Amino acid sequence: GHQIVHVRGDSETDLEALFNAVMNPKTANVPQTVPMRLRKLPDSFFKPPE
Amino acid sequence: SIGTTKLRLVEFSAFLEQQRDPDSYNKHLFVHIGHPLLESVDIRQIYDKFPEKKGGLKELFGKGPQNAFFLVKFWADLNCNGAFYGVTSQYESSENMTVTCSTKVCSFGKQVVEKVETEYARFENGRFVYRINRSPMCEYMINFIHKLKHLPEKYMMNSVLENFTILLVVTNRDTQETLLCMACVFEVSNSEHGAQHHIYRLVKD
Ligand SMILES: O=C(NCc1ccc(Oc2ccccc2)cc1)c1cnc2ccccn12
Ligand SMILES: [Cl-]
Repeated sequence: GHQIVHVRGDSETDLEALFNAVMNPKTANVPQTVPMRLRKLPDSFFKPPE
Repeated sequence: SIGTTKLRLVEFSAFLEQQRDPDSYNKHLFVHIGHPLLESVDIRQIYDKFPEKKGGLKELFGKGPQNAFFLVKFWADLNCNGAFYGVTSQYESSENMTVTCSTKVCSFGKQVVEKVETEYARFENGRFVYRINRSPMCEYMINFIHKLKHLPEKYMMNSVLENFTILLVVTNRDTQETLLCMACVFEVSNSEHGAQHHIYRLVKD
């Protein structure tokens, strides 16, 4: 059936910022956080199933 | 598996369909589920990656039920060349309900898009089945995949996906009770067998 979607007004800008954070780290003023690899997560979180 | 005695996730897939001509059809899966004891993750380690305002992950986890909370780690298959980008999911319940599926696309832990789909039970094989077939992907997700595939190396894509999360909440429309919540985290797959995944139970401590 039909679906209802609530998109943000600055979607295009937010998507470009999501990439520009990695493309220009000293340039993009994006929020900083602990890298996933350095967090207390199970060893299996980064070793994909074989 | 992902599920409580009230609702169970049977199948999930995010795909790209391509029809070169009326005689040729192609379908590529980026991620899939459904094609013994789950490892646990302290939910406090991921709260910052998901919305935390009125109706956020911490709020929903506190209200509960806490067994409905799962964290899914995906290794998305991006090895792919008219097109349709869609999502197919299927839930199962013993009781007849009207479910509401909220899918929040999150960037830096903040909601950017919200797909909301009300689904109804169809009694198949002794139980109630809620199926969402070929749900169109939003323009944010389509352009995101296009921009991810455009990066020259895989390590770069994993770095961008580091601030990209999806929060899926399935709720009893009448009761407003959380039936199932899946917090999704992504990496790019680097395997010959393609898309892989790991599922964890989200716990308080
Ligand atoms: O997550 C869900 N839909 C959003 C979505 C969109 C695109 C996508 O493809 C990607 C390709 C490359 C990189 C990243 C994503 C994956 C998921 C969803 C809906 N129902 C469920 C049920 C269980 C688990 C998840 N869901
Ligand atoms: Cl979507």
